[PDB]
Amino acid sequence: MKIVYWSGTGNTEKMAELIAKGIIESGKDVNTINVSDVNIDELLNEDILILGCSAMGPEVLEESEFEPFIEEISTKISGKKVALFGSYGWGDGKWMRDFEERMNGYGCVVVETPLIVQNEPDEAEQDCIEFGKKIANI
Ligand SMILES: Cc1cc2nc3c(=O)[nH]c(=O)nc-3n(C[C@H](O)[C@H](O)[C@H](O)COP(=O)(O)O)c2cc1C
Repeated sequence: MKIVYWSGTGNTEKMAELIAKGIIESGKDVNTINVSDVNIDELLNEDILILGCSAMGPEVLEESEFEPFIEEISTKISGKKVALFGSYGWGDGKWMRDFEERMNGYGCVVVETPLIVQNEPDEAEQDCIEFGKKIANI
């Protein structure tokens, strides 16, 4: 499987590692890829797209790298299963509510409730591992 993410300080990156750990513990292989190193064509062969990005301002996906990536794959992901996650700071998840609506609007099937964690996981580490386990059971 593959996990694609963008992280500015490392909070979403840590979540990605924990989600990967959950998938691996379930017995499956998985690679974590930063959005800047992703190959669109290879990513589209995946049964499930696991995408993460922290909340940028004002309550939007990161603009220079992550959003253009979403825009690029938007026309080629209809019918695909997707799992979404990300870290946020002072808001209450608006950027994620919008991200979920958007992916659904492109025809994707959001397989699980998006996982959002405030700042660094730390206290929520097991929740990240558990999210990976749920995805591995799909
Ligand atoms: C320029 C900027 C804008 C931000 N805008 C928001 C926002 O609108 N809502 C929010 O909850 N957090 C916002 N944050 C906080 C980040 O989402 C938060 O620090 C998160 O933990 C970053 O995770 P990362 O290291 O993966 O990027 C913003 C952070 C930055 C640097």
